[PDB]
Amino acid sequence: MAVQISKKRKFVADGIFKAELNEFLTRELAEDGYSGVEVRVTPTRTEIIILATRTQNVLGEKGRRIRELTAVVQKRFGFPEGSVELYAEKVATRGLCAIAQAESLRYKLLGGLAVRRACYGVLRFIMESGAKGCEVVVSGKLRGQRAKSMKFVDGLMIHSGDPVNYYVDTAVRHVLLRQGVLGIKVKIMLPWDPSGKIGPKKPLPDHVSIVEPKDEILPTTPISEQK
Amino acid sequence: NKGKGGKNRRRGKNENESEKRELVFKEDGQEYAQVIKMLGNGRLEAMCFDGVKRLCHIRGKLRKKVWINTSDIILVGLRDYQDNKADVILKYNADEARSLKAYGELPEHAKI
Amino acid sequence: MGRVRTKTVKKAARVIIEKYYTRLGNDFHTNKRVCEEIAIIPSKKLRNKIAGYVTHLMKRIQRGPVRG
RNA sequence: AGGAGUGGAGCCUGCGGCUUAAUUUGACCAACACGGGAAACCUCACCCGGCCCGGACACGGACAGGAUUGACAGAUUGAUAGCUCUUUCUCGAUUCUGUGGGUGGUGGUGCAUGGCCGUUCUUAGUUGGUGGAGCGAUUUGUCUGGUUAAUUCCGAUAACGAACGAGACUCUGGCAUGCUAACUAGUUACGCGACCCCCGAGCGGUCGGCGUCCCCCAACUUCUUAGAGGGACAAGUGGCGUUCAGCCACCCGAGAUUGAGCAAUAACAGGUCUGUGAUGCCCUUAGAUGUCGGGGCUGCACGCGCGCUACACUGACUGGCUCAGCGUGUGCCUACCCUACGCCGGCAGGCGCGGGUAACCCGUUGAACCCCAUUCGUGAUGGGGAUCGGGGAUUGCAAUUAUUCCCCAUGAACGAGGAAUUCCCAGUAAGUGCGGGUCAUAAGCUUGCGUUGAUUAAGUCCCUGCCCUUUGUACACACCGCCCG
RNA sequence: CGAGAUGGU
Repeated sequence: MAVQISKKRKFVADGIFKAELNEFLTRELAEDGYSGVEVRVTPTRTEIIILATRTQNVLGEKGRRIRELTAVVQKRFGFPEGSVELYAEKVATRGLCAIAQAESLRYKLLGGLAVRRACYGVLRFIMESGAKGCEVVVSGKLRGQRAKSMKFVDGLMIHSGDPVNYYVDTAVRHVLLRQGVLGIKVKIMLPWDPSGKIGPKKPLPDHVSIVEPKDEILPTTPISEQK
Repeated sequence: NKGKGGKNRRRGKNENESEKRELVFKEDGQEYAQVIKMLGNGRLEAMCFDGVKRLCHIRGKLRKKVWINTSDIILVGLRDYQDNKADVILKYNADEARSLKAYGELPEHAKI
Repeated sequence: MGRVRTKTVKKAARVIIEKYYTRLGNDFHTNKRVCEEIAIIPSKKLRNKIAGYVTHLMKRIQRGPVRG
């Protein structure tokens, strides 16, 4: 770069890069249980951290797939030789991640399991994992040539105002069967977690809580106490 | 596109009597006819151009779709028995009826 | 217009008075400071509304019983 | 109650009908300046012609005196397409050929589907668990009354305890001489320094006036930027309220309704396959429904929709003076950006030479209406500027069916608009100009910003509709229903 | 107490 690009173009181009990388990884690592990518920079080096539920499938027999993925990321995005490193990392609390639950429901349907038996199968596992509530939806040609939908729901679920940006986790997916495409949508509502990264640290806007009064003595008589 | 009736009932699929309306001629067992009178009950009186008048009936596929009228031009299927009676197969627009007469397909009797 | 107070305000004010009656008084600006240290309230605008109805209830309790 | 209108005129632009080789097509409150749809080519799907394989792979055949590839010249052709015909060089196992099978498609079905969006519907609405009532569909909770913008509160009570919507929440506007602290932001002051004026107590001065004239190794944060905190609660006083929940006026105060975003359950045969490597089934597949050349999308007796300019004197024309805010900027394949200053030309425009990847350069963004002086004189007039002749620049591979721009000339209808009908309550309506999108060339559209700034209301259910309850029914395809001679 | 019929998608 013989003269540097302006800050408006620089900040937009850095966002366009993260979007294409997330699409490539989404469709390479679908059955291997992918759920997100994180990227960080240091002098002469870029480190990419990748989250999945079955990390040994991301590596392969002696690390083959990490070496193949390092090669194609470098080849496509134009990094110089050896400046790119890929690290696989294991997903914590996989029942509270909406993308891993949308993909496992997609592969469970694609194997020929019945729709209600599959949908109550994930609805139980999300609520046993410690969510405050959830909503699962499937739609398309469910049983016959005319389209239908099903809602499955449990616990609490908010729809309006700013808290939706940090208390609700969501995913949408497609599955192709011999008669055409079905849609899947998954929503999960997170628990409040003061510190520990199960959920958000910020409380709900209308949850006031009062501290309890303690240990007073009702009677008194006048006395003095020297040190 | 343009409606030409007026009602609540947008509940159907649109008629699209357009584009590849490929021109249809007779096979064996068929005739061209002009409507003379319309009766009740989905039946009509029609004259074909070789001069045998018949009582005629709307096929179940054309009900409440292809509205027939007096002096209109139609394609009719004959019966191998009961020669006084027949059934409607098609209606020709005034744009198609002139093309039939331009191909010499109709005697100089039909009105357009 | 409309100045009616919702159940989130009216319930929090009653629970404060049941526990801390001996701290409270008629001055809004002192009640507003007490309610900030005895409770976790997410918004400054909600804290002002709670201390307002607490100040209204103290002036009622000085005359006779309040059923709740 | 009123304001500005629209419907009448000329022109722009979307739709139907007609015309045509083709004038590609979706859509009929909730279609019609809408598909971000401003088509010269491309886009491009339509119409007239011509090259090409970009037909994987499998099996069989043909084949190293050879499977196959490419081409000069003449004829041919819109054509410098070796397309094809005559001729005779060239390449080297990569192809060719028959059968099977694939592959592509702005082809068909939105009435086969996913995703997204619109609408019912801007209002206050919706639902389990355990208990009570009915053989049952169902019901109560979810209410007689008062109160609120609100299924918002009070209270009542065969129900008790909860969930979503509402509200809270997020962004934004108006206040801080208090905090943090600035050569990519300023002020004040002086060591002072410089130009101009004597108008000034008084000189041509220490001292006065004027400055985007210039240094500070002066002091500072009022004006600009932007981080943290503060502030408003129906909190205070007087009335009215089953004296509760609330409602009205007033003091003090920057301020006692700022404006947007997000939004439930259940639906619609609503729109979209022409946004997609989202997609089932059907069609087509070498004389192709997968690339180049030319034409069309603009065609004009006629009906309709959203708009621009006007009918003048509360004006038009010619000079002079003086004030904004929001933004964008060297294109990463893809090859283009925003402009000061000097010179040539009436103008559009041309040449030279610098700054800017931006609180740094265009830039103190010298904006329009408005303001001050002049000319015209109630005349289709010096109002209005449609229609049309001749000449000159700029973009581009190409401007004719006129791309856009400049100049002289020509000088239509129109004198405040029939029956009808739209939007609007305060920095609002209306007037007035400037940025962004689309862009090689270019707004009469749309999405934002500032500037000048009113009249009329503080209400009602009459007209068109929405919410809740009681009531009647021969309706459930649900009054655009059903039905008799 | 004016006049207020009818219904392809």
